Amino acid sequence: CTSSANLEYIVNKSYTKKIMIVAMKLNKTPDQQRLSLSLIGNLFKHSNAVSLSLIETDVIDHIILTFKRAPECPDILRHAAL
Amino acid sequence: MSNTEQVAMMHTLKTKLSKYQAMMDKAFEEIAKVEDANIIEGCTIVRKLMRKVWNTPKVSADLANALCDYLRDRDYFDKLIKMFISPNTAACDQVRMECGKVLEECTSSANLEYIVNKSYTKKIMIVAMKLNKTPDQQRLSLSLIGNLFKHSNAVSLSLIETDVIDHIILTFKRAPECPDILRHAALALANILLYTCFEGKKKIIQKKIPEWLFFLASQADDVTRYYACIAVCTIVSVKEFEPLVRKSDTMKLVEPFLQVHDPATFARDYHKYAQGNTKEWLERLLPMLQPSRRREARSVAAFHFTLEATIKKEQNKLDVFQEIGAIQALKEVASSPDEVAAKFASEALTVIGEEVPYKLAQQVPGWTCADVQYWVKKIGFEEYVEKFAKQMVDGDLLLQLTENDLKHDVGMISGLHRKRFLRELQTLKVAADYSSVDESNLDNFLMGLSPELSVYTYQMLTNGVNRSLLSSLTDEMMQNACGITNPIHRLKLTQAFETAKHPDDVEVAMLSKQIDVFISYRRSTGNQLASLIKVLLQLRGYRVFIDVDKLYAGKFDSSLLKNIQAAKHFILVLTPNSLDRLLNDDNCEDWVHKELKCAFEHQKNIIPIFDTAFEFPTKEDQIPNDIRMITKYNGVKWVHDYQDACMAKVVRFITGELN
Amino acid sequence: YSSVDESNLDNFLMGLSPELSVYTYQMLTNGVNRSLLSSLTDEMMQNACGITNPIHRLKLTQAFETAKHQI
Repeated sequence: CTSSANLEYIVNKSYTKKIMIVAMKLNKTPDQQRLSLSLIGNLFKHSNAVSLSLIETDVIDHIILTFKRAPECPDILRHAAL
Repeated sequence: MSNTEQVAMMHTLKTKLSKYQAMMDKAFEEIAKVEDANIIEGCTIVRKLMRKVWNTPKVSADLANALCDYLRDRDYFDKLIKMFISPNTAACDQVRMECGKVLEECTSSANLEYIVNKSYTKKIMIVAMKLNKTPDQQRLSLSLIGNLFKHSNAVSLSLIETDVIDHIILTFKRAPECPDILRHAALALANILLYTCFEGKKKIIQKKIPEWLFFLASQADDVTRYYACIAVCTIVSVKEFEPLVRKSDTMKLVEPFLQVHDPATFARDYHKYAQGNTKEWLERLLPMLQPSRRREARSVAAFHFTLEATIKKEQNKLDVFQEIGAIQALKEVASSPDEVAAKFASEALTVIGEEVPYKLAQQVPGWTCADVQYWVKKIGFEEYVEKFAKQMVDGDLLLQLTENDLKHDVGMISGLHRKRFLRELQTLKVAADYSSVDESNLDNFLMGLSPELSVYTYQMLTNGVNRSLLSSLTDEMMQNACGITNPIHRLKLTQAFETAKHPDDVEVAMLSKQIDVFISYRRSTGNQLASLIKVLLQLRGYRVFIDVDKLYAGKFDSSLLKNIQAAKHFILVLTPNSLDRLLNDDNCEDWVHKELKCAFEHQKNIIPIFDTAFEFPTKEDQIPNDIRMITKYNGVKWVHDYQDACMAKVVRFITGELN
Repeated sequence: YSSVDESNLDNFLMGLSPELSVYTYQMLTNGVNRSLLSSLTDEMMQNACGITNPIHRLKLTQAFETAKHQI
């Protein structure tokens, strides 16, 4: 459901960082990790200010650790590279 | 205007630009000291300068624009923004005020675009919401807020997320003592509605802004009313929201508000606020002239374009209406039965110095064959016009035209052409005024069921039907004599006389399902409070009727008393002086007396609402004997500070608990 | 039809069965709305709404068959 308008809705309602942190909590399995990197990457399809604001979460380190943990899943590497 | 004047303007512009750049620098040197009084004084000078610039007879807009550019180029604009949003400004709120006032003057389209490009928008918005401690702060706040709302749909929608609409509502609810607050509120609402998408409009409606626009349009201030009329007509321009505005009653204020003004006189009144009206904001108003829109919206748009034509004559930029093509739409409206809009559109074209096409009267039965010819022409049936002329068709005969008459006497062989033609004729039939002939207000009655039914008006009227007879009609009479072949329409009329045997009994039965509460008040004193009460009750879901829309000289609406009879509940807003015109009114000449007498005659859950300053008249024996008893009733003391509790008490009197 | 359909009659008809969308504009332009449908006779439907197909009339009939239920 991460349409441009749905990502805009997330931003408009300021759910962005809540969703981000909860995506960072989705880490327990490769499925969680893939979904996490997906939602993370999807939030990164909003405008410059939003991406910059999300850099302040240091999720980049979480991303690195996530793909570094489970590179044996191509879908993790996809959602990371995405 | 001459090329000598173009030169003189350019010269004056360059000259005064040079001057005001230097003076602005001096004021910016005071700001750049970063000391309270110096920032205040510098900003005061810039404010005075910008207003004087806007008051400069001809070059005003260009000079303002050039100075807005200079302010960006000098980073003066950027510095003001930064100094305005600074938290340290709490050292002296008057610094924030003067910075903000200057920013308000300097909110040109390019300056607002700069704000958006630098992403200052929400910072400024929040700091405007913090400007709340005085009516001055509140006015400035509403100003900056409204100015931000003069920018593209996404920005307005983004700002809706701040819930500033509730802050706006609370601000004018707190301080209705200030007309300028109501102006900047109505401005903000007009701007945001004009500069937002469907989704944002829906959100604004969810803040029940149609009700608040009733309140705003019921203010005594013509500038507030103008903006409120624009704002509601912007809403009314969308089909889905017409019922919501109908429930607000606000449309009913619109045409009367226009009728009591001349656009050029209002332009001269409005000028200080007209300064900085914009092309794109006109381009967004242009759709409100369209034949798809309400008569109200077209009338507001036409009046507004007359006002703009006036102001653009003064600024010598009438070319804008050619650039946006509005001249064509004005000609279309001038050649329309939207008589009010047509007049204003003709006047607009007059101020543009354009031709005024042939006028059309809403009283279409009165039409000459020349009128018919012109109409037929305009609706594109030009090839038949000669035959219409030969057939000598008039305002009467047009209204009778069956397909056969077209087929044979007009020789219109194409059934499709006939269909097309008849669609226009039906439209016209609906649109037409039949007060020319309708002694019985049958048309009004039918309109109350649905205006759609007005198609049948002329037929029935000419067949000798009147409002009193309607209960007695059979399906056959309806079908045949009234030509109502549509059984659904026949069913509708059946549903009228299913309820009762007499049109007044039927209408009072209907009206009961449209009126919970009737509000009586004294027009010269109670207007604002009565409207606030109406709006607050409408926000609480109650269907409220009120006498706001001015009746003419004499000729009182007895249907006002039918509205009271249909109501469950009756409010009397007891202002200072509220009962004074009832004194010695034994003949019940006062309409407040007629209203209150009717309320007593029907025991409508009767609610005296005492305004905060109110006292009863000195001499109770001089209040007429029939209504004097009201001096013994319980009522709600209104308190402006405790509006919510007072309204809770009003609800108790409505639920019959305290009366 | 949302351009003109205040009542979401279009939506209703689609939900009832998609093909019935075909009738929307006729009945809408005759001044029918989502509330009134309960009140129509087979005759009114067949004539005014031009739904000559009795099967279609039966379908919408099923909607109206089913659109019910100190001392």
